[PDB]
Order: sequence, then C-alpha cells, then structure tokens
Amino acid sequence: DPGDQICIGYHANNSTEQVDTIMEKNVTVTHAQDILEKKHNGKLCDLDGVKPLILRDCSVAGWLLGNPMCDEFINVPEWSYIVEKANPVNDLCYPGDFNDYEELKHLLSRI
Amino acid sequence: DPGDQICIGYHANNSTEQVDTIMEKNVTVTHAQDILEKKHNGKLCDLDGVKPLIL
Amino acid sequence: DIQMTQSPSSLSASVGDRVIITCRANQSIGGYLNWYQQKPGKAPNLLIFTASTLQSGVPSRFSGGGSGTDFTLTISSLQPEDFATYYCQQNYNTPRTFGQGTKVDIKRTVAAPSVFIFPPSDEQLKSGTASVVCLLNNFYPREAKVQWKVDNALQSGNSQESVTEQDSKDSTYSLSSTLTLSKADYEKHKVYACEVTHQGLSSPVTKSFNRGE
Amino acid sequence: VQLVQSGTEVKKPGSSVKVSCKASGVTFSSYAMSWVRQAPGQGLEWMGGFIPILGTANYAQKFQGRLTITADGLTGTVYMELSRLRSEDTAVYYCAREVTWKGASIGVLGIWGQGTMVSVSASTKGPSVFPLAPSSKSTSGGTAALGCLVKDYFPEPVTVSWNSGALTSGVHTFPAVLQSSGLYSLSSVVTVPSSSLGTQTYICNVNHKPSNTKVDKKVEPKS
Amino acid sequence: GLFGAIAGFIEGGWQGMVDGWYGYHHSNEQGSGYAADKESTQKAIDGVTNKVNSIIDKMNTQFEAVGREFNNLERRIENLNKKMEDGFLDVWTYNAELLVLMENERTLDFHDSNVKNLYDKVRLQLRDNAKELGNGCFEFYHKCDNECMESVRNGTYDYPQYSEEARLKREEISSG
Amino acid sequence: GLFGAIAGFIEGGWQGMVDGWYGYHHSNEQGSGYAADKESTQKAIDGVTNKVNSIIDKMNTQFEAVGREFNNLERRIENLNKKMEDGFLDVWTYNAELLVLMENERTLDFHDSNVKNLYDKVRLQLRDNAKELGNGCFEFYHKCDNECMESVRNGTYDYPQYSEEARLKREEISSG
Amino acid sequence: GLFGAIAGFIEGGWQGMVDGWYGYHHSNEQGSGYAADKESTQKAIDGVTNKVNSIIDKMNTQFEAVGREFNNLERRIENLNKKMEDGFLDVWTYNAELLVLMENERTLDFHDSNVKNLYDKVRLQLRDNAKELGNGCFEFYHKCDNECMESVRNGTYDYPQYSEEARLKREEISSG
Amino acid sequence: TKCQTPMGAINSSMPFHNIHPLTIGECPKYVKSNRLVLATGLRNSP
Amino acid sequence: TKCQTPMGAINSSMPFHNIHPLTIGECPKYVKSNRLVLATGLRNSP
Ligand SMILES: *[C@@H]1O[C@H](CO)[C@@H](O[C@@H]2O[C@H](CO)[C@@H](O)[C@H](O)[C@H]2NC(C)=O)[C@H](O)[C@H]1NC(C)=O
Ligand SMILES: *[C@@H]1O[C@H](CO)[C@@H](O[C@@H]2O[C@H](CO)[C@@H](O)[C@H](O)[C@H]2NC(C)=O)[C@H](O)[C@H]1NC(C)=O
Ligand SMILES: *[C@@H]1O[C@H](CO)[C@@H](O)[C@H](O)[C@H]1NC(C)=O
Ligand SMILES: *[C@@H]1O[C@H](CO)[C@@H](O)[C@H](O)[C@H]1NC(C)=O
Ligand SMILES: *[C@@H]1O[C@H](CO)[C@@H](O)[C@H](O)[C@H]1NC(C)=O
Ligand SMILES: *[C@@H]1O[C@H](CO)[C@@H](O)[C@H](O)[C@H]1NC(C)=O
Repeated sequence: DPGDQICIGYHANNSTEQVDTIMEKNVTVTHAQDILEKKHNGKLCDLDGVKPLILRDCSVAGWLLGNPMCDEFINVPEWSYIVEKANPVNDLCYPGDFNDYEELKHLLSRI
Repeated sequence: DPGDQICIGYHANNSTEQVDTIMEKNVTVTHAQDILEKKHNGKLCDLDGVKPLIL
Repeated sequence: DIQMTQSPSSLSASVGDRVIITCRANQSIGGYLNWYQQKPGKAPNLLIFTASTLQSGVPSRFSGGGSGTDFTLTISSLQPEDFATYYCQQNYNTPRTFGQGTKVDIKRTVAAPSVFIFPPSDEQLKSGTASVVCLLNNFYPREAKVQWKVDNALQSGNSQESVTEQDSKDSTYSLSSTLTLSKADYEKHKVYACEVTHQGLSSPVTKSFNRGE
Repeated sequence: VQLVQSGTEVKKPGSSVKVSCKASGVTFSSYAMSWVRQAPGQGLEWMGGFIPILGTANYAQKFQGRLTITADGLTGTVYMELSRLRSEDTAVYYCAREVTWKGASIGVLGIWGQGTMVSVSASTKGPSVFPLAPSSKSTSGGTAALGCLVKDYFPEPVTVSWNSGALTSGVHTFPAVLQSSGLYSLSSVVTVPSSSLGTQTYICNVNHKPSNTKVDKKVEPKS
Repeated sequence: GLFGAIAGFIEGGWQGMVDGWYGYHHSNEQGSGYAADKESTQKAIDGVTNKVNSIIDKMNTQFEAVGREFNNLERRIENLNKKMEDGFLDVWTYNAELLVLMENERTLDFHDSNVKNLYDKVRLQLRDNAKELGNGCFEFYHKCDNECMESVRNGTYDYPQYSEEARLKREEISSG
Repeated sequence: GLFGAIAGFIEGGWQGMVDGWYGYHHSNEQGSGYAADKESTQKAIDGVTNKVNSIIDKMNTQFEAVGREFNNLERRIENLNKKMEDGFLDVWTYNAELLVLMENERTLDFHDSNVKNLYDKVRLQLRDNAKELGNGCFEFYHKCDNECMESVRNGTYDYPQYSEEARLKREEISSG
Repeated sequence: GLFGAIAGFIEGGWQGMVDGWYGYHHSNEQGSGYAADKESTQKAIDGVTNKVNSIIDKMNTQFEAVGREFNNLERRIENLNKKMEDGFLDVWTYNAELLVLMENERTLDFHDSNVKNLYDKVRLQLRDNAKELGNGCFEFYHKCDNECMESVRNGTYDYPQYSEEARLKREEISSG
Repeated sequence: TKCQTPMGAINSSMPFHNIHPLTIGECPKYVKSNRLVLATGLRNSP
Repeated sequence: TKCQTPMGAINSSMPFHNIHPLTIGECPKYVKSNRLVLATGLRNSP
C-alpha cells in the first residue's frame, strides 16, 4: 500500500524577470535586482537648493570680461555649477585671445 | 549469473593540447582552443589595399 | 537518418482561422524540433525552437507543442502576414533533416481554369525544335492535372510545368505546361491535345489543334 | 548582428564555388554555423555545419567529399567549397547562425543570411523569343490569349515587358524552368480582348542583360 | 545546474510555497500542504544579501570623470586626456559587467546546492526507513504523522524509533 | 575534479566514444556498444560556446594604444604618457589571463558536473532494479534488452515494469 | 558549503586529527584512532599552494606610482596626473580585494568538495557491505580489522572477500 | 535634484548609471552598460 | 594586410595578439601574454 510521502522542492513565483550568466543568457529567475539607472528628466535643476550659473548664449570669457551682451551676468548670485554652451555666440565681440583661458576655467571649477 | 550492465562515461581521445587553471598547471584536455596570435610576416604591407607612405 | 514528414502538404485558409500543421518523424527526437517560416524570395525566419519556445519577435498567435514523433504548429488568429511556407527541422541527429514544406494558401471560391493551347511558331520551327504551350489561367485551387496527348497517345517526361503565385487581386493561380519536341517528332504527328483535370471542371477540358493550323 | 554572404555566382560545369558568410562588425564570435541550400522552388536542404568550439565540420552524405566548410578562425566568417559543380547544384545557398535569445543553440538556425544564387552552365547564351500567336479559332468572347516564349537562355534573369510598359493588365510572366540542357526558358502570356486584335498591336520586349540580347517580337494574330 | 537539483531530478518548482525559497511538501493521513525550511532560507538570504553588498560597495572608488578643456595647440594632451578617461571607463564597465555575469552563475548554482543539500539532509536522516522515489520525494516505510513530519524538517528525526516498524514493511515488500 | 566524476569513481574515459562528450556503454544478451547522450552534450556545447563568446566579445573596449610623440622639454608628460599606456596594457593583460585561468577551472568542473548528473540521472531511474557497482556501471537485476537500454537513456525507463522481475532476483541473491 | 559535507551531514570537525586536512576515524575490536587519506591532503596542498602562488605574482606589473611635479599654471595636467595615478591604484586595489574574496570562496568549497569526494570514495567501495549512518560514518556488516581499515583508506577494499559474511549479517538484521 | 548630468538630472537610488560620464553631486558610478541585473532568487520554473 | 604593426602584419583571426601594442586597422586586442588557451573539452585521460 502507498504510504506517507514527503517531498523537497523550491520556490516558483510569477515573475518574468531575466538575468545573464557566463554560460547562459536570458535566464528567468524568481527574484532579481537591477542596479543600473537609465532615465533622466532632461532638465537642468538646482544642486541641493542652489541654482546653477547658466550662461545661456554667453561664454565664461564674455561673462568675466563684461561683454555688453551679457548684462544678465553683471552680478550673479552664489551658484552650484556653471552651464556653458559648446560654442557660445557671445565670446569675444572684439576678436582676440584670452591668455591661459583653460587654466582660468580650471580655477573656476572650484569657485 | 552476471546480469546485463549499463555504464556512464565521458569522452577521451589522443589530444595533447594543454591548459592551465588557478589550482593546477599543464592539464591535458580533449578539446582546447588558442585565442592568441604570436606570428608576424615581418613586412609592411598595404592597409586594406591602400599603400602606406614609407618615408 | 531521421525522415521528417509534414501534414498537410498545402492547406487553404482565410484571415481569422485556426491553422494546425503536424510534422512527423520516423524516430523519436525528444522535443528537439524547430519551426521556420519562409516568405517568397526571403530567407527562412525562425518561429519556434525546442518545439515549444517562441523566438524573439514572434507574435503570440504562433504556438507549438509536441514530444517524441508527433508535433504541431498552431496559429490561433491567422493574419494577412502568416501566408507563407512552414518548415519543421530536427536538432537531434547529426544529419540534420528538414520537413517537406507546408504552404498556407488564401481561401476563395473555386474558379475553373481558362485552358488555351498554342501551336509552335514557324520561326521556332526553323531550327529543329518545336515547343507547344498549354495555358491554364486564373484558377483556384492550385491543384491541377495537365496531360499532353499526341495523336491520341499519352506522353510523359517531355513536359515541364511552371506555376505562378497567388495574384494579389483575384487570389488565383496560373499554370503553363510546355511540351518540347524536335521538328522530326513534331512533323510525324497531326493531332496534339491538352487535357486539364481541375476541381472546377465537371469533365476534363481538352483543347486540341492540328499541325496545318 | 547580421550575416552577409557573397554575390551571385555564374559557374561553369566541373568548377568550384566558394561562398563566404561574414558577420557585421569587428566583433569576434565562436557561434556554430550551418549551410543550407534551397533548389529553385524546392524545399530547404541541410548541407553541413561547423562548430568552432569543437574544431570540426559536419557534412551530409550527398555532399561528403565534395563539400569543405572552413572558418577564418574566430572572426565569425565561415566558408563553403562545393567542387565538381553540375547544373543540379543550381540553388540558393544560405548560411545560418545557430543562436537564439537564450544564447548559443547548437541545433536551431536563428539568424540567417541573404542567400547566394549559384548557376551552372557551359557558357552564357541569349534567349530566343518566339510568338505565342492567338489562334482565334475558338474562345472569341473569352478575351484572347497571346504571349511570347523565351527559350534557351542562360544565366538568369530575363525581364519581359509588354508594349513598353503600357500593357500591364493580365500579364502573366511565369517563373523560369530549368530545362534538361541546363538552360532556362520562360513564357509571358497576357489576356487582352479579342476585339482589340486588330486596332491595338501587341509587342513583347525581352531583355537579357547578361548577353546584351534585346528582342522586340510582335505577336500578330498569325495563321 | 552544477549540482543537478534545480531543473534536474526535481523537475519543477512549487507555486504553492510563497513564504520561502526552499521547503517541503508532506502528505499523510492528516492531510497535505507545503512548509518552508528555515535554516537554508536564512543562510541563502544572508548569502545573497552579503553578495549584493559586495558588488554594490566594493565597486566603489571608481573613476569619476572630470571635465577638462584644452585649446587648439594642445591636441596631444587633449587626446591623452580623452584616451585616459575613456580607458578607465572601459575598465570599470568591464569589471562591473564581468562581476554580475560570474556572480549570477554562482548565485544560481548556490540555490541549486541548497536544494540538493536539503534533499540529502532528508535522505541521510531517513536512511532505509523510507524509499528514495527519485523525483525529490521519499515514501515512508512507516506511518509518519504531522509531528513525525516536523522532526524531519528541523533535523530531529528519530531513526531508531520507527526502525522496527520500517524493518517490518521492508521485509514485507521484498517478500511480495 | 570538484564533483568527483571525471578521474574519480569513473577512473578513466572512453576512447571508443568519438561522437559525443558524454554517453553510455551497455552490455546485454544482444551485445555491447557505445552511444552518446544528447541532453548533456547539447547543453554543454551551447554552454561552452557561450563562455567563449563571453570571454572573446567582452574585450572590444580594450585599451588601444596610440602613438604620441613629445620633445625634449616635455619629459614629464612623455613619461606620464608612457606610464599611462603601460598601465592600461598591464590591466588588460591581467584581466585576460585571469579570466582564462578561472574559466578553465570552471569549464573542467562543468564537464565533471555533467558526468555526475548523467550518472545520477540513470541512478534515480533504475533505483533498486539494478546494483550500483561503484565504477560507473549499473548491474541490472533483470533482463534489459536494446529497447530497455534506450529507454534509460531518454528518461523513460518504467520502474514498475521490471520491478517484480528485479524483486525475484534480489531475493534469490540475498538468500544465498 | 556548496557540497554539503563540511558543516553539513558531518556536523563538526575533529581536533584529534593534526597530520592532515582530511582523513578517517576507525573504531574496531583492536581500538580506535585517526588517520589521513594521504592523497586528498596532497592534492589539496598542491592545489592550494598553486592557487596562492598564482595570486601572489600574477599582477606582473601592478601600477607603480611615480612622483611628478607641476608648477602653478599647470593645474590641468597636474589634476590629470593625480587622477591617472589614483585611478590605477583603485583599479589594482579592486583587483586585489576581489581576487582574494572570490578565491577564498572557491578554496573553502574546494575543501568541501574533497571531503564529499572522500566520503563517496568510501561509500562506493563498501556498497551494501556496510550501513550508511547519515552523519559521515559507516557501520560495517562484517568484521573489519586494522588491515581491513587500511584497505578502505588506500582505495584497495576487497568487496567480494567480505560480501558473503556481510550478506549473512544483513539477512539477520532484516529478519529481526 | 541631488545629481546632475549634461543631459539631465538622475535620482538613481541605484549604485550605477549610464546617462553621461560627467556628473556633479551625490552621484552613482558611471558605466557604459545597457543593462545590469543581479540575480538574487533561483531559476524560475516555467 | 588588414592589420599592421611596426614588426609585421598579423592574420587578424584571433581575439588577442602579443606582437606590438601600436597597431592600425582591424587588429586583435593587445596583451603581454605568452600563451592564452581556453579549455573547451574535458580532462583527457592519459
Ligand atoms: C534577451 O531577450 C531580450 C528580449 O527578448 C533581447 O532584447 C531584444 O531582442 C530583440 C530581438 O533579438 C532585439 O531586436 C532588441 O534589440 C533587443 N534589445 C536589447 C536591449 O537587447 C536580448 O537581445 C536577449 N539577449 C540575447 C539575445 O543575448
Ligand atoms: C593498502 O593497504 C594494504 C594493507 O597494508 C596493502 O596490502 C596488504 O598489506 C598487508 C600487510 O601490510 C599484506 O599482508 C598483504 O599481503 C597486502 N596485500 C593485500 C592484497 O592485502 C595494500 O597494498 C595497500 N594498497 C596498495 C595500493 O598497495
Ligand atoms: C527618478 O527619475 C526618473 C527619471 O527622471 C523619474 O521617471 C522617476 O519618477 C524618479 N523617481 C521619483 C520617485 O520621482
Ligand atoms: C597567416 O597564416 C599563414 C598560413 O598560410 C602563415 O603562413 C602566416 O605566417 C600567417 N601570418 C603571419 C603574419 O604570420
Ligand atoms: C528513416 O528514414 C530514412 C530514409 O528512408 C532511413 O534511412 C532510416 O533508416 C529511417 N530510420 C528509422 C529509425 O526508421
Ligand atoms: C524515449 O524512448 C522510447 C523508447 O525508445 C520512445 O518510445 C520515446 O518516443 C522516446 N521519447 C520520449 C519523449 O519518450
């Protein structure tokens, strides 16, 4: 006669989560945990309550030298980080060179 | 009487290729595969048909 | 080797139907079966591997199952994109074997063929060759039986047929049988006949011609 | 990734054909490949395979001794070499990667190529267009059947148009058939009204670029 | 897997066991039902939690790319700065990806071992008092109530207590 | 090996089996012969193939050295460039060699697990219908023809079918 | 561990065995004592020694930092030099810690595997001639003297020699 | 926001991110991966 | 050739090479190793 039985088994949930291994790809597992962020809001926001210095069409050189097209930045408040376009239109209205310009910008990263 | 038998076994051949592990060196395996290139022709050939400028 | 046989060989259905294709074998292949879909003039696309698992990008309407020697590929809701040939392949034995091929075909009302015969041209009859063409036009279904008769005698081996694919408008086929003979064989006979046996024909339609006309 | 094959080959009998199967990118791959041929209008046929991790090539019975499946190390490139070519070897040759979304899969062909068409004949030959004149001894109201017979050409393809692209309704250009000689032959019939036999002239234009053979045969209602 | 328990001689998992990773399923005269293990689950939970912390925390002190600017006549160092920053980014990306792939394989086999070890823990407790059916289940040669079931699950099964009864059933089956 | 099958209780391999990595050798009244197993072979080949495609593809971002030239008064940056290039080359050389050494150890143990799993797969099928010889072979307590041999290889062996025939043989041997 | 021998069905280790990593404890009519397999201990010691050597001087050239100085108007390159040297140090520190952590896991599991392999080596040699007690010990069904013990320890146990004597005892125990 | 990139802000309770290598603030570590998932449970039976 | 080094070209058929770090073209990734062999079969019995 068939007697009492005991069985050993494992968990089986209803998750479609998948992971990868060296010898196998796309393995469905009961529990996984992503550790990678892939989404951003696409804006420029204050860094812990401090508004960044956004130069807009002005450059760092035009801001410091006082380009008349940069009257927005005559007296800027405290900032958290500086945002500069790749090639601002208002950099040096009178053509010329800014000596050790890159060295000055390195110093400005600590102000 | 000696009954019928079934046996479980693995492959073996006459290969002499060897590999190294962390715990053991010079282990002979049935199948191996080099992944490193150690030869050069000693010349300066064209790069995809374009002749180099040799000053 | 492991011979794989499909059933049916060519089915007909319409949009929304449930299509079932059964693929057999002459040895048990233990769930090692794959399904492929070939569209005209395109490389085969994998639908199911290991007889159950769907390949990425395959709609859920496609389904598969089976074990051992009998297998099944099922399309729940046939859409106007699944009309193609379906192949079953085994991955058990080293000499990999493919299925014969099942072609799902658009269903429509039976249409009788339009049989036309064509005597060989005199320009072609100037170089020792003579080809006679029988044309079956706009018929459904595809199955047809074109028998060539020369002087009330059946012929074999001397023929070659070519069928089109379903027209995008009337969903019918067109067949063309070509009888190729030399001038010597053509000019030693007078009556040339072409007999067509189709579903839509109540009696085998026979169109004939004589050499002088 | 995508699999790219070689171009269409037109070979002479008894020669050899080597078809390459490269992947896209500089990436290195050890995935197992498979070569499958498909005769014109026929089914698929497994020719052989190559498992890079085993260093061996598996062949079929009907190809053993005539087929050579090699690989360019680990570049994802594999080669096939069919020798002693015949007209019966005319087919579309495919190379497929044995891979799924689960990774390597030694049996199932997940990623395919585009196919390489191989044609075998002694030499290139222009077509011979012969009119399929409408013998209007019957089927008067049943429109009218006329066409052209493009016979004994190689290689493929031949483009058959009607009335310089004007007559396109009812044009049934049948697929070619590989005759016993090894040349191809196709027929292009078209269904036009019987009353239009006299007013509208009917001419088929047949073009075989591989031989610079351009034919404009007028299919009159010949006797 | 490596140890052959998960997706091995135990063909599938149980949807009815929601309160643990590994456990038992009993079936006696008093009914049937699932019951999760305790020692294996907590050690597994502690094991993976420690593993996740290691990958998360030991991978700290990475390369923090810092924006540097150079003029038109400083191309060499500017190229040097780009190749240096990109090189470190490639190195840590390789390290991060390799760690996850290797650890996931070990994580999956670690669960496989726990199932296999739990099965052997029951097998060695019962010995010949039960019959190894071969599908992850044991068939008792003696009556085993819910209190008997609890003894096996927590490692306190009493072999000599049911040894005489089990020996009587073994001799009966062998005698036909 | 870690799992104790390769070079373990199965003391040697089989030169006679050339069509598969793992398989069976049977011996009955109708003769003997080698035959490879499909399940472990298919899994292993894809598993090892994926391991190769992982080691060999996750290096496309390896540091590609670039020739830079510096004058006599730029020795600092030139030395900086030299040490930067050598460091990345050393890092990837260490990454490449260590990955191969570890994965070689896992690959050999992966094959060891497959053999042990295949043996346990056969073991749990026959159960007490055969005798465990301890050398990688099962001595049937009943007649097992060619059809019986193949039923073992594809996970279909019917234990109750030959259980009564095996029970008579077991009682004969035990009685002396 | 992974193989479930150390801190598994063998609940604890022995402080009385000092001459080897693994071994046996025998208890017969002539007395009791400890011993070692002399094979697993040698294989483990060489395997562990090789692992330790393969970690010590495998870095080949771990990045050796070199001091460089830059003036007041070379801050960019100075910060570039600082980031480069700090980057390599962190990479090698990560490699050193991770290698030790991962190989420590393998080493303990390597010891676990050897104990289970040794346990299987004795279980498969005795087969039914002894009874598996489920806690790493075997109870013989026959008389086993000191020379008989040494035969088990060195892999030369003669099963058929004591098979008949064990069969008489197995029959007596099963009969009651 | 707590972390800022030249493309946008990232909150990222996760230890890794792949938006942009240049970041300022309490920011996660940058990798070039398109996916990073750690298996924690066991193989889910179908 | 498809890959060129100051000492000579290389058949770019393997993932790695150890000829020279300065390479141009479709070249394998450079390592200082003297041997790189992946075990794919099992432990061969002598
Ligand atoms: C694992 O599965 C996922 C989803 O099925 C695959 O991701 C997509 O797969 C499709 C079809 O192969 C591709 O067209 C997409 O580009 C893939 N997206 C991404 C983000 O990868 C994924 O490729 C599978 N993993 C493999 C095949 O290794
Ligand atoms: C394993 O140990 C045994 C016992 O020492 C070895 O064989 C016997 O040794 C005793 C005395 O030491 C002799 O009286 C016997 O004649 C020996 N032979 C046999 C067959 O018992 C045995 O040789 C050892 N193992 C190996 C591989 O040699
Ligand atoms: C975190 O950032 C993402 C991307 O901007 C956003 O979608 C998500 O809502 C944020 N989380 C919370 C809690 O707002
Ligand atoms: C490439 O392979 C050929 C084999 O024909 C060999 O002779 C040659 O040396 C290889 N290339 C180089 C650069 O060594
Ligand atoms: C299956 O059919 C092929 C071809 O007819 C034959 O060679 C083979 O022996 C058959 N196999 C079996 C098991 O019947
Ligand atoms: C297994 O083997 C038996 C006997 O040869 C056969 O009937 C069966 O089809 C095979 N496959 C399966 C899945 O049972």
